Amino acid sequence: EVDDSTGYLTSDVGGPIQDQTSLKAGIRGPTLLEDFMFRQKIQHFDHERVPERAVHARGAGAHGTFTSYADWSNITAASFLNATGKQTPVFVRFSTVAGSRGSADTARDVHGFATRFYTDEGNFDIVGNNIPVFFIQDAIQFPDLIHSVKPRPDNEIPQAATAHDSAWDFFSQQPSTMHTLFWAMSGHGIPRSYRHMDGFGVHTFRFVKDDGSSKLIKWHFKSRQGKASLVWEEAQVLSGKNADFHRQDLWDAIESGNGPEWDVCVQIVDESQAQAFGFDLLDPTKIIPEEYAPLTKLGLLKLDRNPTNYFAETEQVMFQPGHIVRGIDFTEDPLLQGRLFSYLDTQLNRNGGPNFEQLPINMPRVPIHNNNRDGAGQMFIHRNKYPYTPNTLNSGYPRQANQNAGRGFFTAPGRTASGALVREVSPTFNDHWSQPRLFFNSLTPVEQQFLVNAMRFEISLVKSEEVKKNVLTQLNRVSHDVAVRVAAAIGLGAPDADDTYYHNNKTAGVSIVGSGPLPTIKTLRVGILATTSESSALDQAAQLRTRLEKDGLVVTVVAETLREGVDQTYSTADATGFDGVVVVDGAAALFASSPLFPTGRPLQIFVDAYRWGKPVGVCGGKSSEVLDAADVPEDGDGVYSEESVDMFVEEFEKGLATFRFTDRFALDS
Amino acid sequence: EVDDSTGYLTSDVGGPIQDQTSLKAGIRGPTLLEDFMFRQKIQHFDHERVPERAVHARGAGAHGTFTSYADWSNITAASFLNATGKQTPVFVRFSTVAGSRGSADTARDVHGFATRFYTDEGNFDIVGNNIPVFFIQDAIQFPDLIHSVKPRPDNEIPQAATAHDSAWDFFSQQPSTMHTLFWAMSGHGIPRSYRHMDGFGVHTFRFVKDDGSSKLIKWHFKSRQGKASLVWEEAQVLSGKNADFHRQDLWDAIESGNGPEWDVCVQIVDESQAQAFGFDLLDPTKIIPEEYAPLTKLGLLKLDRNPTNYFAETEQVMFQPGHIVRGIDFTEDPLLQGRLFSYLDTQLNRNGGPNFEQLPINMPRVPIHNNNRDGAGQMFIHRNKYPYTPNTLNSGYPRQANQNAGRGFFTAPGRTASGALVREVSPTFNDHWSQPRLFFNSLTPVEQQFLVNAMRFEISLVKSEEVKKNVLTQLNRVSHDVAVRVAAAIGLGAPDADDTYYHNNKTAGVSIVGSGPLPTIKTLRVGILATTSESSALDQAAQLRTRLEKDGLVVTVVAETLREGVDQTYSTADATGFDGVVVVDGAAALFATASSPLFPTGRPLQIFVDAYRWGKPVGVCGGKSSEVLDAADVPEDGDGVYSEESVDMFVEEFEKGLATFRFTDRFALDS
Amino acid sequence: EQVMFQPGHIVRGIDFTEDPLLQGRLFSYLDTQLNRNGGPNFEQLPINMPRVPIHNNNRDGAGQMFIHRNKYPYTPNTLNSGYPRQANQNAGRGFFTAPGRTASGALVREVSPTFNDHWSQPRLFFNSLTPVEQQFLVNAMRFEISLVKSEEVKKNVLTQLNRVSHDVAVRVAAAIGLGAPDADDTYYHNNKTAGVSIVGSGPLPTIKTLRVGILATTSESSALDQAAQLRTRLEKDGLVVTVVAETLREGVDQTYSTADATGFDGVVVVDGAAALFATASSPLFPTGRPLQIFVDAYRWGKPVGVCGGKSSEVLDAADVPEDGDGVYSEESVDMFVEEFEKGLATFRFTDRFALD
Ligand code: HDD
Ligand code: HDD
Ligand SMILES: *[C@@H]1O[C@H](CO)[C@@H](O[C@@H]2O[C@H](CO)[C@@H](O)[C@H](O)[C@H]2NC(C)=O)[C@H](O)[C@H]1NC(C)=O
Ligand SMILES: *[C@@H]1O[C@H](CO)[C@@H](O[C@@H]2O[C@H](CO)[C@@H](O)[C@H](O)[C@H]2NC(C)=O)[C@H](O)[C@H]1NC(C)=O
Ligand SMILES: *[C@@H]1O[C@H](CO)[C@@H](O[C@@H]2O[C@H](CO)[C@@H](O)[C@H](O)[C@H]2NC(C)=O)[C@H](O)[C@H]1NC(C)=O
Ligand SMILES: *[C@@H]1O[C@H](CO)[C@@H](O[C@@H]2O[C@H](CO)[C@@H](O)[C@H](O)[C@H]2NC(C)=O)[C@H](O)[C@H]1NC(C)=O
Ligand SMILES: *[C@@H]1O[C@H](CO)[C@@H](O[C@@H]2O[C@H](CO)[C@@H](O)[C@H](O)[C@H]2NC(C)=O)[C@H](O)[C@H]1NC(C)=O
Ligand SMILES: *[C@@H]1O[C@H](CO)[C@@H](O)[C@H](O)[C@H]1NC(C)=O
Ligand SMILES: [Ca+2]
Repeated sequence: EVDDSTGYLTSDVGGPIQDQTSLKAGIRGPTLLEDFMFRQKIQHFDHERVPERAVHARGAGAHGTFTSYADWSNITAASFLNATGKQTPVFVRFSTVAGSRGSADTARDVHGFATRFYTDEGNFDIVGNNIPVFFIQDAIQFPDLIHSVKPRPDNEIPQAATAHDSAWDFFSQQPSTMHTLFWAMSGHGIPRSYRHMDGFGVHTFRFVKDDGSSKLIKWHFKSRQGKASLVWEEAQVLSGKNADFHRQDLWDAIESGNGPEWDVCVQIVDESQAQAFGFDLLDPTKIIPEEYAPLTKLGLLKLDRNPTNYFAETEQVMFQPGHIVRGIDFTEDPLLQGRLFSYLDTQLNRNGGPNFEQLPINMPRVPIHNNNRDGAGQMFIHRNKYPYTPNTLNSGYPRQANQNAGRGFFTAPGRTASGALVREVSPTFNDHWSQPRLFFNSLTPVEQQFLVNAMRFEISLVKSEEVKKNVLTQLNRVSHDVAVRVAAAIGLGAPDADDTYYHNNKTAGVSIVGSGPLPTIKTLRVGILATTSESSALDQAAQLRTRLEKDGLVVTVVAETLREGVDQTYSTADATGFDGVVVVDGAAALFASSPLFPTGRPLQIFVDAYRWGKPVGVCGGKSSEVLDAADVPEDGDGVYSEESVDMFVEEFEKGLATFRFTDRFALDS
Repeated sequence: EVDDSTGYLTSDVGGPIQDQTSLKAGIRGPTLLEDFMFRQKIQHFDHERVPERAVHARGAGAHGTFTSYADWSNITAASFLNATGKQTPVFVRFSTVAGSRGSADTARDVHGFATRFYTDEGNFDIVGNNIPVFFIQDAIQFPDLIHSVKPRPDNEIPQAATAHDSAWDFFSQQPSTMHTLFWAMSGHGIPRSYRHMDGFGVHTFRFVKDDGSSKLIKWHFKSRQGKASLVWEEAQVLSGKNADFHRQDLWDAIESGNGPEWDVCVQIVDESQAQAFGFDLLDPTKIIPEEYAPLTKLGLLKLDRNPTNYFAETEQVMFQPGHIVRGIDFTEDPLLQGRLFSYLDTQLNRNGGPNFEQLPINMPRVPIHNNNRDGAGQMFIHRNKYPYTPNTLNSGYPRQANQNAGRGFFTAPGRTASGALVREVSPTFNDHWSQPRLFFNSLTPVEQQFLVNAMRFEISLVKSEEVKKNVLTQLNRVSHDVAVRVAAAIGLGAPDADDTYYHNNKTAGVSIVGSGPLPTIKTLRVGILATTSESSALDQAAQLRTRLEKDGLVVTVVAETLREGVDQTYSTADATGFDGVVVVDGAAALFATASSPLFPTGRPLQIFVDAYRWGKPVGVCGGKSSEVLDAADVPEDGDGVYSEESVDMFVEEFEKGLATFRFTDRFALDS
Repeated sequence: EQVMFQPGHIVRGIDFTEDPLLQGRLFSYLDTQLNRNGGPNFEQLPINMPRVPIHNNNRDGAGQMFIHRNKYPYTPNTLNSGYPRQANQNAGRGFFTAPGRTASGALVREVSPTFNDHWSQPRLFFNSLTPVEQQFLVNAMRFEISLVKSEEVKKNVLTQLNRVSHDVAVRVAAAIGLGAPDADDTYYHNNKTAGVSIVGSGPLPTIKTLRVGILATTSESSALDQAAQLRTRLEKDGLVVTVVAETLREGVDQTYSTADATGFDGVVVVDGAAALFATASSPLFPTGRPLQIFVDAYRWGKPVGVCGGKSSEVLDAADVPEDGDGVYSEESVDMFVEEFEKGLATFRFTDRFALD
């Protein structure tokens, strides 16, 4: 870390200098080439940018730690997992997928959840998503997926969105994508925060024990903050009002001592069970339903420290699935296999040089011993002048590490191969439709409506008639009902039911809206709509504040202008900034124009909050009546009307836990 | 151009190949290192991105042409300007300033307007903004301005916005910024499209004649589509609903044969007049008011062709003020001076190598003769095997070009220097406040309110009390009234009036809302809110369509679901998508506690009410039209509100509202 | 400088094998061009471009020189009618892996036992060289091993050499003053193979472009006339001729100052220059240079000769044996060339090199 809280400005080589005026040939003359102060400064500036990540360009990171719950030697040789209470430092970066680095956090997308464990046996990365399955079955297809999903190559439109022809052309032609597509079209596409989503490794990996035996595994990072998601119409506004929402949220949660947590869990099954669940475990488009393999809690992951310099830490972190440790191994998942190549190659693009692992954020916490040399930006000075193997002149050091010496990584010895070299897809990968259906069946009826609505939204933006038809064809193979309801919005006849893959199986744990109340409401945001006219209004506010802040909530008092007790103005305020909204009684005048905010804003905030399914309430005497003026039903679920401050809070806090009031949304017929 | 409409897939060296399945050791086996089809394709993918521009990362471009109105030999030796009707190909890129790639078009920012003329005497670049003055007086300060304005370096927040502590800390400590700050806080910060804004060179340059004499100049690109801007509350929504608004607009205008146009104009003054206007002309924080130097129309710029590949053309274009031609020269503007270094250096970052001028979009349209050799990505094979001067072995070729031979570029010979080498600011640069005031005085009273409101918005998001006070201090030096009104929103006492720079001077042409109606309404967007219940509703729509489309407008018919005659659904619709909004009579049911599973609650009315509140021409067309408005709470008699039965008379009335564009009577003023 | 080769640059008709060296190469040559070119579009350099059209979905990258018309660069698409099409064995003449190729067993980081004989083939190679060639090889090894500072390393080198040939180990060990270890005959044998010998591959099939230096002088007017006549003959047979003298002038290509034996395949002294080869010095070239060139040429095994009357005697002064193989003594210009040209074809006269 470099401290600049005191001292005189120096060049990068420590020579004291100024940087405020150019060296000129006369007070009104031209600038001089010999002005080294100018050029060193501007050169640095001109070269500040690096290429954004090819995918997941928009994201944010935090430091934390992982704690093991046990000695897991019975399932894996992995050292960071070899003792109860063992702590390993971590760094995590969350992201969206499609958008470039300045795009909104709250676009509809799949989300990245990438974790580095700086273990005492090397860095170990789990590079996953908030959705357990992926669009495609072979890495070689990744540029096709990503080209079709990103903006059109002629005009670069649209940013951060699947709502255009190419995306759906691809989805409709590459049916493997149905499963992920359904997830992304659910609320999983628009989480309330990084903290309210899970992480998944997606691929099956292997645990490997010192004796050489292997089990097949799936990583799950379960959120201890519960699952929550925005509603579309809300997300769209939020993208404009606050592109930085998710990163703001994570930053704040950590500043206030509410670091988010996850249980790091696995599903463990046998090599013999590769095809025992009615799909191939090498297929990254499938889940093992919890019904057939329960989760084992391995340890706790917690984030509790923000970075100091975003660029130096978050922007420069370079994850790789290739960062593997003794005790884990890969599987023959053709998607995973390709990823191994990509992540090592791409860092050359980003770093401009081969020494990227020497950046502080990428360095390990243990010594490095190898014969890698030179390259641009070489930061070490190697003492071993015989960097070859085998050597005698350095006494055969460094020594080869493997299964039986030096705790080397080793491939699971059980793994075997047979048959011809082929560029052909396994027939076992052919069912693209059942699991999407399983997924859809497992959502609450409102969740289903939302998903249909998300699909109606996007497909209606697809200009091409032929593509729309091909979309309906694919959707229909998952559910006729879905096809029918989606088709209705774009004015086409859904094709005739095809029941090859229809079924009524459900799975637990994939639903957001059906996952019951939040286990905590700490850090949720409450907006209090007040006024500077009635002296009573601000007193009501102040009292609500003390009560609510006591329960870990984040409170904002809104008024026409700022002053003691007021956090922000009606001008800068919006419903998307709050998880629940409270009008204090004394502000009724405002809800029934001003040069200090746009017309109708105070009521707009409240009405929006209500329509998006948020806990809304009026606190005070004439509360009975402020609602009929607002057109909000007094008896309605999650609408709160009370005089007793202590009782209002108590009631409201139950609404914040329910989080979304789903009775306010129309269903199909 | 590379065609891929037919054929089999090939590697980059032309070997026919496949790219859909990896090569595996057995059908359920691991992928093989020897799979070159895989690796070549993924390597390419892994290396697609290049660093975004250090500033102006978010932008869009188009191809067009420039036509000269005359032989301008009397003022400049510049060849692209030497004949009536002379045609030079151009490429233009517009942009914001602070946002990264992917940030919304409709953030509040200064805007870039960068023009390449591919002249028959070399490439000539005018790299300017939609605002005629800049924040700072010395290029060496650029990183300070930019650091403070971009996201905070600890958490990278907020994207594309000056609404945070550091920016205002900077503005308040660096008063030179007041002028540009006022412009950015006006509607100039949020133009309706790239087409509805002007371009300015900002700096004073020199025109130079073959005899060696020079005049001082200022470039102005005046928009033939007129000036128009969004209102804040609308821009915020738009940023979410359509980050791509400006680029979609420009793309569309060009596809439909409505290429935007600008008059390329200059102010021309004498070297003797450097300090004759009460400010130094080397100061990029000042304008020459039109009152003291009228504009001369030099020629016409028109954009009429979209690029084929965005990355290859728009992303790769690399502008440079250093791209100068015979007939123009620089001035000692310490901001311009530094720019010269930066734009050449930064392309190394962006291109990763020194041969960036060899990219098709950066190539000139004339031959190249010099001794530059090698470098990564060298695309030429040079025949001259004696690339030094002086040589005899290539008969002294290429020959030196200068004033008197080969039509060489040459520095204005009049230019002189004297005094000491100094890192000192000229005292003539010291008035940071008069011109901002001049600018403010020149805006309509509503425009002034909007500007106060923009400042109220931002300053209220500045967390630090001290910084807020210093902002008020600076604002006060421009106008006590402004300070008072702004201070009111953040609950502080404006400091006591300081009249050193107060005055009542006005200047013409800087006002948007006061620039009268638009000269054309072609390409403006009209949304027609209909329904699929009443068969009458869609028929009303269809008839409005034929009538409105005939006048060059872009028409969207909105209903619950899609079908013949319906362009989009209520679900995907929003007021920000339209310049005016029309409800057809037969849809009254939808605007009256009714809900649908096909769109969010209250959407149809929300669109209309939004349109009205943002100052747009709104109307109901049909019989019961009188009554649909009272339900909507929109005043029937109000300016730009339209109520008629006669389709022909409705259009005629509505089209007048579109030209007025914004109805300013709906916005509250201070007291 | 910019040409960038790749074994991955393969065509329909050829395929790789499971050679663990070849396999790795495939990765390395694609990766390294990123280093050299600084960017992913190296195949767009003129020298690396193919002569046929390119159809694929690769896009962007720094230094992108194309402007692609296909705005749907993904597969599968319908929006560009499923183009470009997949090419394979049965369509579009696609590359394809040999279908016979199969795999079996475990994933292993182990060396095949079939790779374990490191010594027979070197021996085969050595046995197939002429005895002088063998001496030269021993001598190269003597040269290098004696520059190896470490005693232990020298011993380990002898160990390995010995396993190929005890003779070789003994001869090499002689120069570095160590005892070769005891014969180990596991891989010894007397098999020979054809075509791996240079010195034993008989005369050259052509002598066109070989370089002949003619050592003359500007004192005797006769010397330059002899030269000029040798030139016309020799140049007629496609040789490249350099006439060397003290200074330049018409008919002289280079000076003794800039001249050296390494610059010539054979060397001829014209009779009229005898004075130069006999304690005589000049400020125009270093002491002894003219003779040094000749003596060097002879000692390196090159065809050397004197052309003229007093040719019999210039050699005894030079200490070059008149009767020696590839030494040429004649008065008749036509018969000198004819004899010399045979020496040029033999190229190296191996009888001048001592054996063990
Ligand atoms: C072979 C191509 C390829 C394929 C099939 C995938 N990825 Fe990837 N991924 C990349 C190639 C890639 C990359 C282009 O190499 C990136 C971009 C920046 C980087 O360092 O790696 C990357 C970025 C990246 C990031 C951002 C890391 C960060 O925050 O810096 C995450 C979280 C993932 N990926 C996760 C996945 C998951 C869960 C996949 C499905 C199993 C997946 N990727 C398939
Ligand atoms: C000393 C540094 C410096 C200063 C004082 C300025 N600029 Fe700049 N500008 C750059 C350094 C720079 C740059 C970093 O070199 C850029 C970024 C990307 C590029 O190629 O050049 C650039 C980009 C850039 C672009 C984008 C062109 C495109 O679309 O590719 C425009 C329109 C401008 N500038 C205009 C201006 C104006 C009107 C200025 C005030 C008079 C100005 N710049 C001051
Ligand atoms: C591997 O060892 C761990 C270490 O205790 C086992 O975890 C415990 O399992 C028993 C049930 O078998 C429970 O009563 C404990 O509460 C578990 N503790 C924890 C922290 O999980 C684990 O079961 C063993 N697994 C196998 C496959 O042998
Ligand atoms: C858990 O973690 C580390 C894995 O390296 C182990 O501690 C190491 O143990 C070996 C002894 O075999 C030492 O040579 C290393 O130097 C130790 N390293 C550190 C960092 O302490 C430990 O053995 C493992 N525990 C179990 C129960 O397997
Ligand atoms: C729906 O659920 C049933 C019940 O588990 C599944 O049928 C079983 O599948 C497993 C795995 O293939 C088999 O071992 C059993 O023989 C089946 N059991 C019974 C009781 O029928 C079925 O596979 C599921 N279908 C889908 C499409 O998910
Ligand atoms: C430079 O020459 C041009 C060439 O015509 C002059 O422009 C015209 O000026 C005349 C006479 O005042 C006007 O009637 C026209 O409006 C101009 N024509 C066009 C097409 O612009 C210009 O005035 C000359 N300027 C100077 C300083 O000599
Ligand atoms: C306008 O500019 C063009 C470009 O310089 C001039 O045409 C050139 O004239 C020179 C002679 O001075 C010729 O050698 C070139 O062949 C011409 N260039 C081209 C591209 O054709 C033209 O003469 C200029 N007109 C005036 C009035 O100066
Ligand atoms: C204001 O305008 C008048 C007339 O243009 C001019 O004389 C005066 O100097 C101006 N003063 C300032 C401060 O702009
Ligand atoms: Ca580079």
